[PDB]
Amino acid sequence: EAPAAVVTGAAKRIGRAIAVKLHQTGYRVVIHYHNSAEAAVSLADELNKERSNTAVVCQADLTNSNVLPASCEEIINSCFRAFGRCDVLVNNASAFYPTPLVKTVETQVAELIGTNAIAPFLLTMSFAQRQNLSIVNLCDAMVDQPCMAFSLYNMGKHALVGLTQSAALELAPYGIRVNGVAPGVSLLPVAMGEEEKDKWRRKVPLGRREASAEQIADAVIFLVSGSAQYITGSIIKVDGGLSLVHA
Amino acid sequence: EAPAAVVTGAAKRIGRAIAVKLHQTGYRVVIHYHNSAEAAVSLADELNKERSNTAVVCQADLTNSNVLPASCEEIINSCFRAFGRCDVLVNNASAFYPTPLVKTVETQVAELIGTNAIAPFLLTMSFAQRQNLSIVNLCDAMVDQPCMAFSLYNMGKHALVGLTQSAALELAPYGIRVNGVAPGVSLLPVAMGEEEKDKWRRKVPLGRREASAEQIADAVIFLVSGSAQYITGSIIKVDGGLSLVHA
Amino acid sequence: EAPAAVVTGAAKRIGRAIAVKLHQTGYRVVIHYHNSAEAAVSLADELNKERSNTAVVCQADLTNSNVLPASCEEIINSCFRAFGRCDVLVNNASAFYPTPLVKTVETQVAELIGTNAIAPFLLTMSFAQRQNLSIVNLCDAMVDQPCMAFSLYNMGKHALVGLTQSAALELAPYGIRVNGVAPGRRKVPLGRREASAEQIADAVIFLVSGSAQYITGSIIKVDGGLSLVHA
Amino acid sequence: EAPAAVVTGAAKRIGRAIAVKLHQTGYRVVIHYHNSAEAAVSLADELNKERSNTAVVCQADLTNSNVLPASCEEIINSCFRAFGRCDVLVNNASAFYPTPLVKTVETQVAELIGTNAIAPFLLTMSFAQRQSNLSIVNLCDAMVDQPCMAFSLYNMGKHALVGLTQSAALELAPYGIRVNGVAPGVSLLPVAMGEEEKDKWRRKVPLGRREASAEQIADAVIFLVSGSAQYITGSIIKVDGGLSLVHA
Ligand SMILES: NC(=O)c1ccc[n+]([C@@H]2O[C@H](COP(=O)([O-])OP(=O)(O)OC[C@H]3O[C@@H](n4cnc5c(N)ncnc54)[C@H](OP(=O)(O)O)[C@@H]3O)[C@@H](O)[C@H]2O)c1
Ligand SMILES: NC(=O)c1ccc[n+]([C@@H]2O[C@H](COP(=O)([O-])OP(=O)(O)OC[C@H]3O[C@@H](n4cnc5c(N)ncnc54)[C@H](OP(=O)(O)O)[C@@H]3O)[C@@H](O)[C@H]2O)c1
Ligand SMILES: NC(=O)c1ccc[n+]([C@@H]2O[C@H](COP(=O)([O-])OP(=O)(O)OC[C@H]3O[C@@H](n4cnc5c(N)ncnc54)[C@H](OP(=O)(O)O)[C@@H]3O)[C@@H](O)[C@H]2O)c1
Ligand SMILES: NC(=O)c1ccc[n+]([C@@H]2O[C@H](COP(=O)([O-])OP(=O)(O)OC[C@H]3O[C@@H](n4cnc5c(N)ncnc54)[C@H](OP(=O)(O)O)[C@@H]3O)[C@@H](O)[C@H]2O)c1
Ligand SMILES: CCN(Cc1cnc2nc(N)nc(N)c2n1)c1ccc(C(=O)N2CCC(C(=O)OC)CC2)cc1
Ligand SMILES: CCN(Cc1cnc2nc(N)nc(N)c2n1)c1ccc(C(=O)N2CCC(C(=O)OC)CC2)cc1
Ligand SMILES: CCN(Cc1cnc2nc(N)nc(N)c2n1)c1ccc(C(=O)N2CCC(C(=O)OC)CC2)cc1
Repeated sequence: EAPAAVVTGAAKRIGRAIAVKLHQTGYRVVIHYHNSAEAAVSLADELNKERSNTAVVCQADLTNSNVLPASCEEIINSCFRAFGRCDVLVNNASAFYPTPLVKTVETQVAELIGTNAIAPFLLTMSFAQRQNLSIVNLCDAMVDQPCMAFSLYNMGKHALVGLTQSAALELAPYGIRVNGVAPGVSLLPVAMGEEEKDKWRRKVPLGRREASAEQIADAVIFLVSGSAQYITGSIIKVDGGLSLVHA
Repeated sequence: EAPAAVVTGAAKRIGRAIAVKLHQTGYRVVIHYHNSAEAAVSLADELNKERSNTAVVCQADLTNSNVLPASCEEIINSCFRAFGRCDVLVNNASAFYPTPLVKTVETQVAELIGTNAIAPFLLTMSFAQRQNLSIVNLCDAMVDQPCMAFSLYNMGKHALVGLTQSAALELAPYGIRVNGVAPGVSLLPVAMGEEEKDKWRRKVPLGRREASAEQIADAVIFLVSGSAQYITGSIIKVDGGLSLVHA
Repeated sequence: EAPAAVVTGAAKRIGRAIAVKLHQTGYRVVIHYHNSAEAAVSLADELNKERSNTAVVCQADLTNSNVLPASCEEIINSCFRAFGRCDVLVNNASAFYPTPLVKTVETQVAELIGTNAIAPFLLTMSFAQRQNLSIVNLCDAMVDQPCMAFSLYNMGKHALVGLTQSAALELAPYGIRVNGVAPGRRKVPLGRREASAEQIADAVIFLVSGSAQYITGSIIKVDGGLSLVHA
Repeated sequence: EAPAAVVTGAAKRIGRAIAVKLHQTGYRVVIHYHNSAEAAVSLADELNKERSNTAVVCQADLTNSNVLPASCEEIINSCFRAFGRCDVLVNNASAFYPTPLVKTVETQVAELIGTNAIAPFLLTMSFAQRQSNLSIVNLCDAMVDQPCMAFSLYNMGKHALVGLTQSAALELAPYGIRVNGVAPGVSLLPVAMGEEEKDKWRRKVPLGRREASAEQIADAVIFLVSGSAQYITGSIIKVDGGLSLVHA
């Protein structure tokens, strides 16, 4: 039968493009979402119009809490419930906002570290326990040149590098590859003004523009494919050279 | 007036050696501890015998929880109440145990991520808000070749790298330097069989032995000294070459 | 119509697999060789039997010397002469042997540093000067956990990382991407699967493709996880 | 007996600061130089005035060539000839200039790769062969992974130096020889650089918006050669004021 994939935070933007490209490649998809119900349902409808019974939505908050393990188990279970298998997990969902050193701080910890690291970890556990299997984590090419006042976000993304490597090592004997894709400047925030978007675009050596969502998705497609079957623990930057540019 | 330092997890082993060396260098010290009250008090009494009114203890659990921010604020406050200033923070305390992918898992997250990452972040916040100022984080030289089945621990230590770098950037305008010291094999568990300890020792190129706690402390002393005044965001491996050895 | 690629050290092993996959993808290829003329020509014969006049060979010593810049210019020129264009350069040729700290040492420098770093640099210059363009450098997944007594080899592979990054930055305004593929059994995490030259070639094919159009300065490890395994 | 150190490119700037601080710490020093004879002799004179017979000069070109191994052997031999021992080697000397991808190029290779990588390698060989607190410190570059535009050969050389530092740390560990690096970001700007251009670089540095002094770089070298670094080998300490953490 057709393989199946879970994509977190798949209603919009990069996650949406990943889900679309996996579906185009022949995967059945679980479209996870948190608040964006209308967009998730609209995407599932579009994919099911192309091939019936190949897309479902699954709602969950990925903030850390004592119920997060159950929520993550339920996302994986939702893929088995719909499709009878779960071949690929893409950890894409992510909270992102500044947390200056100088919502409560514990809520910020729960959101930023939960979505970017703890939920990927718990999803990884549940994915492995429930079993070309692979996991792709959406990292950040700027993790070692971080944005000012984004400590908790950056901590979460560093933790995700650690998970990628640790899980690659530990899950290799189960035939599960674990890799990352690290955007630099990709889709800018909807709320960001044009001037500020252009400041970011002008930093990029290759073309002075952000990555499209489809360009990020292309790297995910490579990593889950048969053409990457000896690749595990690798993080592919898709950053147009941004990370190589000094201050 | 003598400077003052907070050392977390200072009752035993590496933290104890760091507290002793800072004291020998002329610092007054807050000896933070969790369970090791007798050893913390013994150390304080030894240091106060050497010079009166130069050491106090401060008990706190550094597991993540709703109350962790207040606990971390209180640790920094204890230094100001005892000594009128807080010049140095050493984030040494750390939980360390395996968490296989295949205590509840959320307790393990709270302990491993809390001690290794969130508490350092909150302590950093409190240290900075309350202001040769510097912070030293105890990292891990093997963070990119992790031990099998230690994913949460490894995630925590990766997050600590991210904190070290983010905080170095953000706190530089306030004159606060933020660095790390990354042991490889240092003090092994007393209960570990010598035959297992020897397997670790023989991996180390430089002398086929573990680092003493004092050798780790020496790097901390350098980083807080005037001889490191331009150094921020650096993580110094103290590993005898271990991290350079392939499988 | 068809794009063209230069692959150094293409007669055998990884370079051969790369040349074959590029050719199967629709590239015309220059098969560079130093000593392996028979094997280079045998490969060209195989590829030309599939599509006439789509593979040529080019001899060059990639050891550093006074004549290396001209030799590297000729490799690139051979692609333009045969095919009228040069879209892809794969810096695959490599020398590999120990050089203990405790052939003359300067011959070892010329071979190890010259083949592994200087020739890639000179080829990069000549490729860029003559202009979906890209360069792929064959790196080492274990560059920061080096083999004992391989100092000069390791130094050259480090230099190649620096070239990859420097050239990605400098050549971005010309639309030339520059990336790397870093190859690495009971110790290999993915050791259930045998390592193959084809797996390395698959990563090269990805990097030269339109599916990697935003990727530059990236080095993809294809090592079964080996670089993650501690001592 | 006082230990002895070789510092390459020690007539001026960071190399002189390292030689001075090693001498202040009690080392006898070989001040290697290439073209800066007056400055090298002036320094040796100052150091010998402080303590007689504790400094000598040694001239050598560190460009790669078929004689470079003999030259490097001779630099180490000069330390033994003067002082009867050689405890520390500091690889500081460095050619630095752009080599755009779009002097002959082979001369540029010989100079940039010779000074920054091959000479350190040969000096490391000779130091180990001629043999307690023995160590080597290589002067690296904190910006090695965010390189300056049009500096590919220089950057290749500095990358190679990282590889040497790591390879030599592993291989020489059994002999009790530690091998480490110090990686400046912005330290002393070129003498010929205009003030406005210097300020462009200074303004990038998070910690103080200023370059590292030569002494600040030397402080890290002194730590690495000291007993306080006895378990440290294969480490490269950035001394960069946070520069390498700053995004585009
Ligand atoms: N865009 C870039 O330039 C860029 C740069 C570097 C790295 N990345 C990484 O690439 C990935 C995709 O980036 P993006 O910009 O497309 O992401 P995004 O739009 O900021 O976030 C993706 C989705 O994450 C979900 N999410 C946020 N908080 C959540 C929570 N508490 N629980 C569950 N889901 C939650 C949201 O789902 P709902 O909308 O359904 O609520 C959101 O649509 C992220 O991991 C990001 O860190 C992106
Ligand atoms: N030893 C090594 O070989 C090695 C290797 C790599 C890195 N490191 C790092 O170097 C540092 C020191 O290592 P070590 O071996 O000396 O550490 P350790 O003995 O394992 O732990 C140090 C102290 O951490 C405190 N701690 C643990 N859980 C805590 C909690 N929930 N709340 C508050 N404090 C807690 C404990 O204090 P109480 O005893 O008072 O309860 C303990 O004594 C650590 O950061 C470690 O990760 C060490
Ligand atoms: N094999 C591995 O496991 C591995 C691991 C890490 C990295 N790599 C890298 O992957 C690439 C290919 O590996 P490989 O094992 O296939 O390489 P290889 O067979 O060791 O060498 C490939 C070719 O390089 C050419 N070559 C060697 N010295 C030369 C010189 N002085 N001038 C010109 N050409 C010269 C030879 O061509 P002729 O035969 O025509 O003379 C040789 O066939 C290399 O860059 C290597 O460093 C491989
Ligand atoms: N300054 C910075 O901001 C900075 C930044 C990053 C890294 N670093 C590194 O730190 C070290 C010291 O920097 P610096 O600015 O003080 O260096 P520098 O002044 O540029 O050069 C130091 C010395 O190198 C010697 N040298 C150059 N070419 C030579 C050759 N062919 N043979 C022998 N010696 C040669 C010169 O000796 P003579 O004068 O006797 O001819 C020169 O005085 C260098 O390794 C450098 O790459 C410095
Ligand atoms: C170049 C990278 N990028 C694009 C971007 C856009 N969306 C993103 N989403 C997630 N989850 N993760 C990311 N890394 C991400 N990145 C960026 C980089 C920086 C910014 C920025 O300055 N701010 C500041 C104010 C915003 C806010 O919510 O304040 C409450 C947070 C965003 C915005 C976007
Ligand atoms: C070589 C590094 N090292 C020494 C060590 C010893 N203590 C440590 N403490 C902290 N907080 N962090 C560390 N990295 C650390 N490391 C090691 C390395 C590995 C081990 C090990 O096999 N186990 C398995 C069983 C142990 C247990 O019973 O719980 C305490 C958990 C640790 C023990 C010590
Ligand atoms: C911020 C680091 N820095 C200071 C500096 C100053 N001197 C240095 N010397 C050596 N050997 N190595 C270094 N890395 C070094 N760095 C820099 C960084 C960049 C530059 C620069 O734009 N140029 C361009 C013009 C110069 C020239 O054409 O000489 C012929 C080459 C150097 C100058 C100095």
